[PDB]
Amino acid sequence: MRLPSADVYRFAEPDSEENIIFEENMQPKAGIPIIKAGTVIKLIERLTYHMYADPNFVRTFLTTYRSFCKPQELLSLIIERFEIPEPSAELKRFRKEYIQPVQLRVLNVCRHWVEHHFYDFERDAYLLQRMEEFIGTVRGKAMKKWVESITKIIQRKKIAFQSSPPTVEWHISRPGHIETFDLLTLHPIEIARQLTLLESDLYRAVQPSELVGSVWTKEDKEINSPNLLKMIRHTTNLTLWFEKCIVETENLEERVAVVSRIIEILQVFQELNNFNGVLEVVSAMNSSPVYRLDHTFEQIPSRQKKILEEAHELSEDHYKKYLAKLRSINPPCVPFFGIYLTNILKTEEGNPEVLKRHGKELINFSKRRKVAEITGEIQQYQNQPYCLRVESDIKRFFENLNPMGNSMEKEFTDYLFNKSLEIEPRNPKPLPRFPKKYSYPLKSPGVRPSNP
Amino acid sequence: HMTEYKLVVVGAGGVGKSALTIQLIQNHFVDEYDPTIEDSYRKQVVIDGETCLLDILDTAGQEEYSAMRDQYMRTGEGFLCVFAINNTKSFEDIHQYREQIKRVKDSDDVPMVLVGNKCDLAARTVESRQAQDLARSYGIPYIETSAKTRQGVEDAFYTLVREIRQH
Ligand SMILES: COc1ccc(S(=O)(=O)Nc2nccs2)cc1
Repeated sequence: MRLPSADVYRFAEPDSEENIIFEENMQPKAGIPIIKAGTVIKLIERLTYHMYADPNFVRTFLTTYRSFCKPQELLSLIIERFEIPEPSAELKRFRKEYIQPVQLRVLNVCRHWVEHHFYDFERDAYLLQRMEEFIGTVRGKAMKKWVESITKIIQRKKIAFQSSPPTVEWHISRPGHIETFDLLTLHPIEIARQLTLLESDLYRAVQPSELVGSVWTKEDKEINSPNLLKMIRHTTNLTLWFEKCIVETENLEERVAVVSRIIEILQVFQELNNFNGVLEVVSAMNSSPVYRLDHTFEQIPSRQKKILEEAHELSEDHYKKYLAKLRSINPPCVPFFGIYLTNILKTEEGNPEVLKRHGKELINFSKRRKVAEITGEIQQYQNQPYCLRVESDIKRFFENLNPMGNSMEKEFTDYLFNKSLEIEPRNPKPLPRFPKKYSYPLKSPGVRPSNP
Repeated sequence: HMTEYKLVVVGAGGVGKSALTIQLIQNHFVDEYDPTIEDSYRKQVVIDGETCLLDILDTAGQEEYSAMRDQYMRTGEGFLCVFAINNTKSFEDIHQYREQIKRVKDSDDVPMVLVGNKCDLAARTVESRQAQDLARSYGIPYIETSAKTRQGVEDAFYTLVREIRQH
């Protein structure tokens, strides 16, 4: 085929080690080469390639491009790519085999951009002005169908299914009596279900815009990662609430009941595949104030000690068992996000933004593919909801937990540890006795549902 | 069985602490990294002629999970307390990181090393003397490292392995 010069159309420049390099493997389901690195022009040529469509590359590119190219600069390149100059029998082939496919591909990119990364347009209303402009100028019977589609999505974006779930379980607290709700008064099955529902919505609300570019670690983390941060803060508040429940229960018999109830909640989190909930309990148990309460743990049934020991092993050997158990299960589940955060950060920190070949800078795409592989792994567990009925009063109770109160982390942390030393002094100080504080019975109703 | 040392990197976030362990684990002319694979946190090394395995835990990115520190921290034999020489807050945070490590290990003598990392050509706001003074007050070594050039990294880790051995 014969194409115009680089002085009129930049995308016509042929492939070379100076502008594009590949990985030695091919896309498994597509047979398409895997780009390792390339220039922004060559990466945009492959994004809108004439010979074949490359969906994975479109999804990877649109998710991770903002590090190497600005949204307003990308629109201009995909507009420039569409505006093809001509270089009979030769012309009829070029129009059909290179102009029509390349144009169709930029329109597909535009549709993907608008459908899945609309945030770009919500943050730059001129970007949306130019998109609607460009789209308006596009003419052809072939185009009309995709131009109609893009417009229908923009307008939608501007506007902004199961069997019966189980019966909500109750223990001492009766429905409507929020005033009496606490760890031991609510049913442990319902505590775990209601926390799982909360934690599942928190997990499903996290977007790749909050992760790509390691933006949750930067100075504007509160602006760019609000949902991730609410999610981590909920987790932290639950661990702190479990530690507080334990160490503020000074009577050893009552405290043993508290820890046993928390292990019962952990068991139900295991049953529900709530790995975030599982580690909230493990973290609370392995905290400095709790880990040292030997008199409390001596009185805990071996079955519960073993349940806790198995949950802890998930974390061991750099989350080896956790990672296997997650691979072995299917949705719904609430994964532990921390691993994904460390893997995105280390991928971004441990790889160069650019590779140099014959003294020319190539953008390192592989680094972006690896980040995009993790964001996809996050998204694969965000689609499936749980078949559990919400209980609005138990939900609000957990949404409003504030164990720290008005204290700072250190001030609270020290208080928790001092309480731990108070209730179980350091050896050889003998064990003091403390008065009971619960006027209701401590026997658990169990983790097996009372109703079929 | 060769000796396996469980090392824990601790420090403020948002200041390139991850570079330290990455540069250790990856080869001196290999700038590629996949945090997914096992080889990415275990390294065989020869220190003072005696071969050993270094198992490094760096939870870079999980700073907001503050209630998980105690757990992550209790797994370590020795600790690298990292700060950035262009960030005073990260230096001011070392006092509490160290107080936490001591509380978790239930010991005043924990193999520990203070690391001052230079992550960019930004202005140094922490003078080596401030840091050397602080390390002396705590009674631990001080190592400065460069993320750009790999200068100091090996000394930072080997000094900790020496601190564990001499404990
Ligand atoms: C060998 O170290 C451990 C083995 C098991 C556990 S654990 O039982 O999973 N966690 C505990 N937290 C408090 C008391 S017991 C913790 C540590």
